[PDB]
Amino acid sequence: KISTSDPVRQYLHEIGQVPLLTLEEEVELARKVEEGMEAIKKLSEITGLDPDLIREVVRAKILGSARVRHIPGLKETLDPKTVEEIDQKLKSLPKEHKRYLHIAREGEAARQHLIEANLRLVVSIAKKYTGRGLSFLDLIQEGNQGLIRAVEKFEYKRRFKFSTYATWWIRQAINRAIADQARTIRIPVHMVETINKLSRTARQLQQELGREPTYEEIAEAMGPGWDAKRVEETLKIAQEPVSLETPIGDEKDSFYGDFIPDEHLPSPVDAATQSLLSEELEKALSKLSEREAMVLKLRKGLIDGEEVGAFFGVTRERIRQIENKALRKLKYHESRTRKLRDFLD
Amino acid sequence: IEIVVRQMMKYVEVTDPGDSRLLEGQVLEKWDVEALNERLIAEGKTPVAWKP
Amino acid sequence: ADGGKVKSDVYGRVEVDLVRNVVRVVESYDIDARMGAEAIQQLLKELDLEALEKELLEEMKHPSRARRAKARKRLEVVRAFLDSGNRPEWMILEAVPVLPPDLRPMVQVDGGRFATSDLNDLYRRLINRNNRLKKLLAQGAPEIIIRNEKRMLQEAVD
Amino acid sequence: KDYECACGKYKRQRFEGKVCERCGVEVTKSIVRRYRMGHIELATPAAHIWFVKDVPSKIGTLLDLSATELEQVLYFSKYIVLDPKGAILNGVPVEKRQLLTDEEYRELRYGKQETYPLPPGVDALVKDGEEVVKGQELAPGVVSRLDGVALYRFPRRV
Amino acid sequence: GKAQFGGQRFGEMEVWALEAYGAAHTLQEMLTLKSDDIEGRNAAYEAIIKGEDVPEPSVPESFRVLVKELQALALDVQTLDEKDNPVDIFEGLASKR
Ligand SMILES: [Zn+2]
Repeated sequence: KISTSDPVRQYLHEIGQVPLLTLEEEVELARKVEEGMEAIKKLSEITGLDPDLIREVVRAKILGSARVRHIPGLKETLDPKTVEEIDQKLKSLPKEHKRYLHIAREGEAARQHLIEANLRLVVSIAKKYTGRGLSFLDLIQEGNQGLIRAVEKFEYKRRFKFSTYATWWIRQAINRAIADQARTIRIPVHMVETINKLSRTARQLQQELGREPTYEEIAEAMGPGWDAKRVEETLKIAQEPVSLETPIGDEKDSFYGDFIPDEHLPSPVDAATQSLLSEELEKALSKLSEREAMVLKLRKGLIDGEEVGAFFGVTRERIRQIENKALRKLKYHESRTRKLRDFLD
Repeated sequence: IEIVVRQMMKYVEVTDPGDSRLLEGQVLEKWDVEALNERLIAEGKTPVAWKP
Repeated sequence: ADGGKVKSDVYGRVEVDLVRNVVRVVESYDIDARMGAEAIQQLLKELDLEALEKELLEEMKHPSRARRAKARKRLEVVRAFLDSGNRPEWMILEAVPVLPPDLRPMVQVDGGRFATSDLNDLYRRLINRNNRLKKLLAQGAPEIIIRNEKRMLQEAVD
Repeated sequence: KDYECACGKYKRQRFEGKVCERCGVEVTKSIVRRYRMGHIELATPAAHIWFVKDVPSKIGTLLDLSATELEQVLYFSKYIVLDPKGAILNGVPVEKRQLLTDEEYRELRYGKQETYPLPPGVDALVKDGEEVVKGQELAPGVVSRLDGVALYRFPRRV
Repeated sequence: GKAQFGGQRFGEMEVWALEAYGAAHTLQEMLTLKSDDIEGRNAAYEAIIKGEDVPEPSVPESFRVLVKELQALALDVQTLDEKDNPVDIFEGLASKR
């Protein structure tokens, strides 16, 4: 039964049950997030294990077993053996070093209780950026992709509040997704900030003139390197692919697509020309001294058409030689037996 | 009209099973065949009582 | 294992404080609780058909005319796979086929006008979600979201 | 395009059933491009809706679940389906193939109760529990006298 | 379109009429050569010009489109033979790489 509410609800359910203290607890978790990486960074030292390892293995010990490591990203690492093994070394580390394992673990745990206490902090924000071209959910989803990305970076020591800090990164993440997923034909961020201007300028001109601006009014208005061919060209692209499937004519049954022809496929009269062309050129291929014919033959023919590095051994002057001569003899033995004359093309 | 009607009666319900369960209702002759290979060719008759 | 996943005598999680040697231990063991087709997949891969069949053969021909009518309607389907059919794992999807290109073309029309079967848009949808999935899981993993996305995804899949 | 290559590394019939290295493109004209298929390896599975919203919910029949109301609960949501083993009790023991809710599932795994009575003022409650907290077991409903009858309504430790 | 005339729609009733008749082939003609067979009409056109009996009909795309269309849905539709052994409609173009 209709999504949206469930999530909006599921959030408030653990949000409405797990809100965070405006300072304290947030500052608490924070210290436990930073002392986390810092910790792990030392584990890697005392263990010659890549940070990427510790970070993962510590996460599973908390988030999920060997289950979440299998289906997500294939068995590169031993769901069973490899993971416990690593942990074995961590727990085997003397008090002085194991200290950090517990801190690491206690570290990632805090991250957990800092990302949730704001899932609504995202929703609110998302509430604004909406009708651009993404479900409310996605808009919220891409907002959370930003919430976390904002935790990895917050420095609690620099007294300024978290909530805020999150705002920035969140909007950052939503926009990207917007610019990057919004359409069917990928357009760059560049030619995006630029289309909006044009959409806008289109209105400023709608404002006073009355005549829907010619690609001149718009061009002058926009800026420098803006011609008339430019704006006209900018829009066809700023368009929206029309559904290959849409009611046409006295719309009833007749579906659009059936009005669009084909081209790759040669229609019977052409499939018959390659027939005649092939054989006839191939019959007029034999009445030749293969020593040079078969070089231009396959040249345009087989691979691709460069006269220089053309022939195997012999130099150039013998290329054109038999070329220009064979070609011509080839041209007049056909003038007689008129086969290609009436251009098969 | 008969040609068509006969199609209206080309299905029969089941009661006494052997291969597949009772309440099914299947093609009439798809039983003149089975019942035909369960009583004559391979004995141990499995009388499949059906219903028009 | 500390401040988390820890297998004891019969207690679930384990918290740890280094102030005093206080090692709290909540008590709920590995309670395999799942959802989404993940739950149903397992279940579909563990149902021994022959069993269920002989389970209802006996569940059919004996009880009153009630719970035996449900068992019949529930057997024909089992007998389906069971006959010369193909076992019931397949009902789930871990690999969504993708319709060919030229069947769902990408055409050029009146100038910038481009044409394309809506299908392409439903796919993209699906892709971006499925992709946000993994990428989300990777970067740590707050539960609410993992489902929310898996939920959204589940919609896209259909 | 026809027999032609992606970047023109090859361009004829002669090199029929063979492939390129730099770009990769077997070939016979475009025609193949409509007949060929591809997939999308999904993260977490999802089932063919066809099989879930058809009167005889093939996965709701073969699986004795609410033929159309149980899935609707676990599928498109977070309402668990107790997989195998489920030690601890919820009044009764493991619920083999039964279901539970976010409230109970979370009241199970992460132990039982997690209350958050946070005190008023600064010099109030800070003297009703601090002394009866650290390692001091506290019975259910124990009273916290100072500001507002702080009432811890759940067992064991503080 | 502009010059060439559009084809005629071979209505179901038109199908039955033929179906009713012993007009067996004639009906397959309409289901492939004269419309849905790319390989066909193609082979067909030429066949004539030179002077031969048309090439036995390949398959209709309408079907080929159904398999892939159906295939887009986790449902597999694979044809069979005398013994329940495969038969390839999309002629080899679906044999991976
Ligand atoms: Zn290439």
